[PDB]
Amino acid sequence: ELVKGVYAKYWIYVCAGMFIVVSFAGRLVVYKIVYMFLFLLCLTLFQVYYSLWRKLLKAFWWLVVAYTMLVLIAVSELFSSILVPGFFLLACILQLHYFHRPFMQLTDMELELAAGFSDVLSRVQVFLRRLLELHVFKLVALYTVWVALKEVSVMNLLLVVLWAFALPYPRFRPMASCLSTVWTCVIIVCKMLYQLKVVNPNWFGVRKGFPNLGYIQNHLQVLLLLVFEAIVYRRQEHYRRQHGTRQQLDQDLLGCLKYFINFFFYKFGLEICFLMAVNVIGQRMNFLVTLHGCWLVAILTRRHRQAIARLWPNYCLFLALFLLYQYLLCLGSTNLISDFLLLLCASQQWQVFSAERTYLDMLKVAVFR
Amino acid sequence: FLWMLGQALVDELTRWLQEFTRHHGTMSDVLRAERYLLTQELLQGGEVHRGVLDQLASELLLDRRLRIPELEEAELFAEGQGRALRLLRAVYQCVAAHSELLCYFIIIL
Amino acid sequence: LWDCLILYNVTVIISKNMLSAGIIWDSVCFFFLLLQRRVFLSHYYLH
Repeated sequence: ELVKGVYAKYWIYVCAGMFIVVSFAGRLVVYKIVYMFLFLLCLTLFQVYYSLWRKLLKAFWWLVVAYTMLVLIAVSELFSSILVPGFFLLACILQLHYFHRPFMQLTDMELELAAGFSDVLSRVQVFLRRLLELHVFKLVALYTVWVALKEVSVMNLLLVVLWAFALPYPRFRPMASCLSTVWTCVIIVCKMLYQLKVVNPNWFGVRKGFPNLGYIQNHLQVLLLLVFEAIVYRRQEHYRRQHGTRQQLDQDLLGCLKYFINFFFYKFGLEICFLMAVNVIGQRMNFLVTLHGCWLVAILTRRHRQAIARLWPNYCLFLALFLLYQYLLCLGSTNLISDFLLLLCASQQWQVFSAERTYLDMLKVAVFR
Repeated sequence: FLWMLGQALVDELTRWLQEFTRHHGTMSDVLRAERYLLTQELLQGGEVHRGVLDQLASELLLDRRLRIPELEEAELFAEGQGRALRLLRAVYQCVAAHSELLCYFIIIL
Repeated sequence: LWDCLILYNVTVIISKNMLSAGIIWDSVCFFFLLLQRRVFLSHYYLH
């Protein structure tokens, strides 16, 4: 019975759903944090150790003990309280009793042809998920959408001070992600008590958390996204712990395909960034994009790729600072997402420029004649 | 079957188009066979001129060479797809030969 | 010559940014211009 061990491991997500029903119930503030977001912060704990992914058991052990204490003290309504948190305490106390290991002390770091194809495809995708393709791009995409295009003003700490500097300099790309989890956890904690308590209308572009559901409805989406990325990362981190460059090119069509699927941005990235700057220019047409366009001219009059490479750290700096300014101009938008895309792309090309670089004949007939 | 009939007619068409381009085709065998190429891959060309003009009166013989670097290198994939692809190949050869007539047609159209 | 054509395209887009019609087609041109400028190799295009 594989499901026996699968369900002995299945307790983190099982608790998550019960903490989702603990959310929007009991205490609008306390309950949500203590249960859901402290389990989400314990997720962050093991991720921030960068070595103890799903191994931290000390704090995860006392998470249960904290929840038992709450139930013992307190949790229609007497009965409601009881039933409701017993329902989650039942599951929690069960981990403490037995099988705490499979999820916390076991998954550690220390049919036929069609089905065969299916599982291979699962793993190639996950390889790209453990690649920068997912580790970063998709995460920051959703971040920008749910910060700039969504609740602005105070979510700058979740974007323009984080990803606007983490994208160019990838040294702190994972640290930034962990800090992000922590900060949006903090943001939901704060908006939990809305803002309508004795309002007497300090200034940071106060939008005020007036709705309940709708207002709590996006920050949690990116919190979960961080978690999902971390899951697929640590999955293949332990799958690697335990468990053609120009040669395929001249082979055939499959060879050409393979080469480029693996090495697009490697070579095309610079031409890409140039065209991404044009995209920003067109989806804005303001005075702010004259700056982007002026930089475009500068790096295009540098011709030889070696000269563009020494103008690249300054270009990436400009882009990052511009995203920050754009927020501080919207606080103290869709244009912000466009400048993010340009930043993301050019940042990846800065991480290639001075790093990684330092029948099919009929197809070649077309492009090459 | 209707499909099978169309296939045969496509091959009939290729033949007719080749008959039209015949003279130009043979003029492109005494010249363009040792001219246009674009198949050499990898880096650059070592024996630059020997790898083109000196490779492999209207209808000449083996005055130059035989078929040393594969005469049928081009005719590999060309004849490989004798259906479909070759119809369009024959079309191009016709309009390359009769480009003067193509111009005239366009201007009166 | 190709680089000057690239600069023409750039200036069209950059002057349309300072308006007071669209850059869509000029961006398609930019892509193609950049593609060809790039494919002027000293290897495959040397052939």
